[PDB]
Amino acid sequence: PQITLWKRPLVTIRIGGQLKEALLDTGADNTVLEEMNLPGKWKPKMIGGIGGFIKVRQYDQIPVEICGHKAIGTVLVGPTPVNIIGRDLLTQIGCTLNF
Amino acid sequence: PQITLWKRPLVTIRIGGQLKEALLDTGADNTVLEEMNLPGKWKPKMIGGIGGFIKVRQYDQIPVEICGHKAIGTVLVGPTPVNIIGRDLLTQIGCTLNF
Ligand SMILES: CC(C)CN(C[C@@H](O)[C@H](Cc1ccccc1)NC(=O)O[C@H]1CO[C@H]2OCC[C@H]21)S(=O)(=O)c1ccc(N)cc1
Repeated sequence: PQITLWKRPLVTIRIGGQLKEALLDTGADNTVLEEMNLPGKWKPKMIGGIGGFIKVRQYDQIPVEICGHKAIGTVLVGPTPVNIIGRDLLTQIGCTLNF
Repeated sequence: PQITLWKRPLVTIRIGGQLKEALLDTGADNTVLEEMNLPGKWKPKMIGGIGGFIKVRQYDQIPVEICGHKAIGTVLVGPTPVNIIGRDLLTQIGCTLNF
């Protein structure tokens, strides 16, 4: 699809049977999701945003379905203001900026 | 143009004859630029993301050129680590997300 930006680019994602709302975020290198349980091993990591650094749990090779499009990659889970889909997964689904 | 997300979507902008590199950022509601001393009046605001909030100044109607496309709007200015072009100005230059 083509998505204009007069509103926030919020889409429904599927991740582990759960349906969540997430923001398509071309400004994020990495996908970061709000607090949730995911299966498998994870590693403690840190990531920085506009306001400073946070602690996150890194889960590897997690599938997310983003508007019908499949992605599988590394996901970070921690105190983000909203679920954000970054460039890591936006590239997987074929996403570009056009003007 | 069509802009890939393999790398950070950095483009050249011009504001008051300052040429800067800025991020085309669909996750950002509003444009925020690195600290600079613009003329004119402003209001103080706070914006939040990963790590929490920072304090910024919102200036009134400034022309900004983004890859040769004219925009004009309020802009936020403060201690952001990167220049960020938000939806407020992405809509003005005809930017969409496509996949
Ligand atoms: C978290 C979003 C909902 C909002 N952010 C825009 C976002 O694109 C920032 C924009 C950004 C980009 C770089 C540095 C700081 C902020 N990205 C970001 O925090 O991504 C993080 C996850 O991947 C990592 O790669 C980039 C930083 C990490 S924000 O920077 O906090 C922000 C909030 C409000 C406005 N008006 C403008 C920007």
